[PDB]
Amino acid sequence: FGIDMNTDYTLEEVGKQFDVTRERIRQIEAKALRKLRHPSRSEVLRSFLD
Amino acid sequence: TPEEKLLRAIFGEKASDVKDSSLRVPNGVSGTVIDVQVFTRDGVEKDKRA
Amino acid sequence: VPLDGGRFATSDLNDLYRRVINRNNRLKRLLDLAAPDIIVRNEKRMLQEAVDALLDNGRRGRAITGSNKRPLKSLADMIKGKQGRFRQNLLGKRVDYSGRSVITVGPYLRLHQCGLPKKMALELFKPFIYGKLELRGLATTIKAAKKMVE
Amino acid sequence: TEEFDAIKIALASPDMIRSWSFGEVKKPETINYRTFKPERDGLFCARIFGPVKDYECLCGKYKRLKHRGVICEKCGVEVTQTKVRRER
Amino acid sequence: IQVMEEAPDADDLMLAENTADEDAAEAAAQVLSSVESEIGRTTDPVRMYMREMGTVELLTREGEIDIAKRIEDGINQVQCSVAEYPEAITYLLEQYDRVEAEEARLSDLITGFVDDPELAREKFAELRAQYVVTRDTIKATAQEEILKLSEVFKQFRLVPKQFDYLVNSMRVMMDRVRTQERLIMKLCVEQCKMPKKNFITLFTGNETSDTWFNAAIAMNKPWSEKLHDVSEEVHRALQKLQQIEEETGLTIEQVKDINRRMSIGEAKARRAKKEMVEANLRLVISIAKKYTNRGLQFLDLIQEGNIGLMKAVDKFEYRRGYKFSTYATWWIRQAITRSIADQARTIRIPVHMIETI
DNA sequence: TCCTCTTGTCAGGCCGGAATAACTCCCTATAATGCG
DNA sequence: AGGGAGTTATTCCGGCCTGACAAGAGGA
Ligand SMILES: [Zn+2]
Repeated sequence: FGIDMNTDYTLEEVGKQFDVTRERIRQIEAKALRKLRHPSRSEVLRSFLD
Repeated sequence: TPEEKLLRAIFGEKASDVKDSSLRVPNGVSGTVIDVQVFTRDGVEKDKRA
Repeated sequence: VPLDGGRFATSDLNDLYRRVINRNNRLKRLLDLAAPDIIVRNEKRMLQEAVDALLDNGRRGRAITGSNKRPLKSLADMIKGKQGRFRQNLLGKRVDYSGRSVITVGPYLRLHQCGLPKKMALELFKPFIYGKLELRGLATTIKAAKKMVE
Repeated sequence: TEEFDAIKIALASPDMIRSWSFGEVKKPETINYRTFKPERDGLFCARIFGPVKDYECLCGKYKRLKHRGVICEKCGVEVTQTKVRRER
Repeated sequence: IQVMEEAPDADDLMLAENTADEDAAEAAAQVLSSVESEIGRTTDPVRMYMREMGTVELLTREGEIDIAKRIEDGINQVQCSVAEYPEAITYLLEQYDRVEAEEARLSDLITGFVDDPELAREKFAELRAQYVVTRDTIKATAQEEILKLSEVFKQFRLVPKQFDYLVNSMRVMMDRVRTQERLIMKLCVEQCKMPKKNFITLFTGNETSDTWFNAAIAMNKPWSEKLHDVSEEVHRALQKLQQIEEETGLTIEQVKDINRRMSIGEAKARRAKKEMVEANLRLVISIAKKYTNRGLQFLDLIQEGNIGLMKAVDKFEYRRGYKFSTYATWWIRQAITRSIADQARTIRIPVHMIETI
């Protein structure tokens, strides 16, 4: 995404900047998303929903 | 803006394409609905209440 | 700007500019055609008319609008008002955080205070309320503070 | 915002008038009446005055904020804040 | 002052506004002069234009046919003048072949001759033959044969655009000739200090041969000796002019003849059209009165009518035997309608939609 | 046992023909002629 | 008094092309 930076880079370009460009990076994105689903981390944004 | 996209991803926030306009009662007015009238133009499909 | 319902509203400058540009373009074409002097001269008169109406309308034949009878408001008129600056001078720049209501006696008051209705104070001081509500943490974010005031 | 003083008044020379202006308005048209997008290069013109809607060009090629100084090759409108349309 | 309806009074306040209107009293002088001359202060453009048209009286019927003959005569004069230099038929045949070779279209070059595609093809065959024979026969006789080729070429009528393009190609070649000659005589008279009377005597007549060149250098003047400092440039311009006349080929006096006759013909035709338009301005305004109230100004309408009248005049044919006014009416009304339709609405609307509304 | 790496098929953006709008060249032939 | 033939632009349906998401198996 673009959080704190200009244009957002897609999977392949982000992997290039890590030099590891493959399914593992999207899987890392998905694991972060899933683990952040759990409340106490989400409660602040859970209420922050509108 | 990006962070909203992040939040939409996280919580599963399916964006509804329709804005709200409904006629709410003015501030500080309280009474009984005494009557209702409905004016539909010829052609359009009247609704149950009409 | 579009009025609701399809109808449009525009300032008179749009019309004045249209007239200026139209006469200018027609003069260009008349020049390219090598028309007789009389017609080019009439066109130069028309352009003078249009420009001088545009800058300050009212020192000539008062060029009215299409079918609306009131003289169109030119730049000079837009600047000059009563007194002069309409919005810069009286009156008078509407302001936020203001309220008004009917006055009542209230003898029990001390000399240096005044009775102010609750709901006016809530409306005025909304943002102060939000700040204090969030400082104590009673509300997670500003949206919940608004809901809590509602 | 500058901290200024001394406001100077003088007759505008033709080269200064050219200096402030960003483009020439050749046709008197205002808007397309069917699709209310502005006409080029009419009294209301996006390539001269500014983009109608924030950070999105006229023809709709560029809509991301990541583009801000690019000037769409089809429509010569730069992608920037709509507020600029109040000062050009 | 600003007195009210019928001069009331109260109100000790008229001196603040009396002071609020300044010492500088030119006005006093202005009013005095103006109201002491009784020159009609006709500010409204309507009146002044009304007078301007009022000056030109009504050019009756037979005057109109007269000026139509003069217009035709001017156009024919310029057409003959074009016929007379061997670089105009080259491009003709080039675009005729373009059309025939199928690199162009049969309706892009001609719109009917004067006294069928078969006939055009054969006349251009015989034109090619006569042209090539008269070019070979260049070495008196060649001038007479060029005259005869031009007399056969009179037959042709070119599409208006082509007539404009040919007058423009000949205009630009004459532009090169005139600019080269002017710059050569400028450099000479101004840098070589060439006395302008002897300039006339020796330089005038040819402007192409070196006889005046070598007589001036033989004239032993000190600027004549500097003449070599820029002899390369000057003599190169003289040579280039000579080559231009080698593709002209005839001489250096018939260029003069042709340009002067074209100017004369054009001026005649222009003056005749001028006559017609000022005579029919009243007609234009008469037709204008109908459309005044479609949210356009009066004078814009009369101007659109003037443009329509110019076009009508330019396209009018008297030989049809009908009066001019009736024919011009059609173009004046069409033009007025088109302009009112187009410049009327703020959000301009196509003309068919206006007609449907 | 838990965490990580692999093959494959759907989805969304893009280009070609088509079809409804617009803009210019044909517009014309009894005569009509100052007016706001 | 608006009739039009021809042309180009612009939206729209039909079809091509590259990212992205799912399910399982293998390694530390
Ligand atoms: Zn664009």
